[PDB]
Amino acid sequence: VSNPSKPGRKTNQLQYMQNVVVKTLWKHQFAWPFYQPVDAIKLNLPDYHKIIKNPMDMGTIKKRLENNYYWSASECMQDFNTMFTNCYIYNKPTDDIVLMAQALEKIFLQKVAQMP
Amino acid sequence: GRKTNQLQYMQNVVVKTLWKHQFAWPFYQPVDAIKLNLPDYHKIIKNPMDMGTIKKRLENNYYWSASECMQDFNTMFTNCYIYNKPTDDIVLMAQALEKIFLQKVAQMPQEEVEL
Amino acid sequence: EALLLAKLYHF
Repeated sequence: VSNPSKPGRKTNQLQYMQNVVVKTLWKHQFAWPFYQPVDAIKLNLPDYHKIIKNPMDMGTIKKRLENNYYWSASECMQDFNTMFTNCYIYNKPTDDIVLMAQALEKIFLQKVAQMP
Repeated sequence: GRKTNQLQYMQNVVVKTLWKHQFAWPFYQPVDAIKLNLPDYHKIIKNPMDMGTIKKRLENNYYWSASECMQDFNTMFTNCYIYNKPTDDIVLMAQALEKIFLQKVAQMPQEEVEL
Repeated sequence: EALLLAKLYHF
């Protein structure tokens, strides 16, 4: 046997992140502000890249999963926490988008608890 | 400006119902074309209108007739259809609200009498 | 407000 290769596969935790955690969040009513990277020019957002130096969004997390960018579920959880905290840092605490982020994070934390 | 049975209906039934709808919020206040980065908005929309302005006009007895209030709704909805693409999300929101608008207006009292 | 509108973001 010259080449004992086998097809690339995700871990059970990474498969869970994709088919359960992200699927559930993407379907949530308040997830749509998090589908794409923040466009600070289009959205007229002062100082966004000055304050938020590691941008993250669910579209990027989704695609990193579908393109096998991740090698461990912990990296995917870190991207999710970066997404939520960026939104908490930049916006005012009473802003709707923060309450939306908080609602998604609760479901995220609840789903990660259910994980193997 | 007057208080009428029909304008009372527009304030206490039509606006009340529409304001609570899940898709009503983009219509709560005038479009701020500078803040939202829509630099062509006022070259395309000559007569802005929004449901917050309608609500205040009802509250300040601005209208002489519910006919004028309904025109304001028509202006708000058709401004949205003109400015935006037929597949934009805000257009589907406007269509949902206009559908409820139509069902409430159908039950408006047919004769307008001043209070 | 504005940011969600952009409407959500700008309240």
